[PDB]
Amino acid sequence: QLSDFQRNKILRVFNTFYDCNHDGVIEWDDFELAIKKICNLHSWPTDGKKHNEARATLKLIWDGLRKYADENEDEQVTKEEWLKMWAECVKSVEKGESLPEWLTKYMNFMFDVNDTSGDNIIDKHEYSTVYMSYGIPKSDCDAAFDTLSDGGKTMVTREIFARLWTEYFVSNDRGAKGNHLFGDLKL
Ligand SMILES: [Ca+2]
Ligand SMILES: [Ca+2]
Ligand SMILES: [Ca+2]
Repeated sequence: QLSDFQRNKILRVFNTFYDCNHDGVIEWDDFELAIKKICNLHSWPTDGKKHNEARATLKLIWDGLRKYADENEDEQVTKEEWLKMWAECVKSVEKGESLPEWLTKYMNFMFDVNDTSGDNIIDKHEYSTVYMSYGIPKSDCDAAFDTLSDGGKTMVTREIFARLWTEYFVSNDRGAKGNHLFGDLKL
């Protein structure tokens, strides 16, 4: 099974990042709210291009996640269904396999949502602008970002972000840089 460390990293992403309306389950409703929060954050127009593409990509993510995790087909994913699914993805990745396509889509969507300047690099102000809207404090965004970029030695490109992403969800190493991808963790 998942270690405490892995389980707790996985539950945080559930509670802090996927369950937008904080009712304790993930549903299409949570994706609709995520889109409005991003529109408000970055001032995107409703039914404009950015808005429409985000909606189309989020449907595909929700569809993948529902197919993977929604055991009882009630169109809602509970924390139990999430962890049940995650325990398999982690073993799966450990046996040389990919992470699910919906999860890779969500990783690329988030990189895009961070990199507002479109230069293929997340900078520290862009990183804190997104993560703060999820309730991550400024000091924990800056500490995470110092770790993720090696104190500015490493440019946090799409590919670097991708590798750090996989590390967050699957690593049981308390030293892995990707542990901090969603805000500084005290370990
Ligand atoms: Ca919810
Ligand atoms: Ca369900
Ligand atoms: Ca940028």
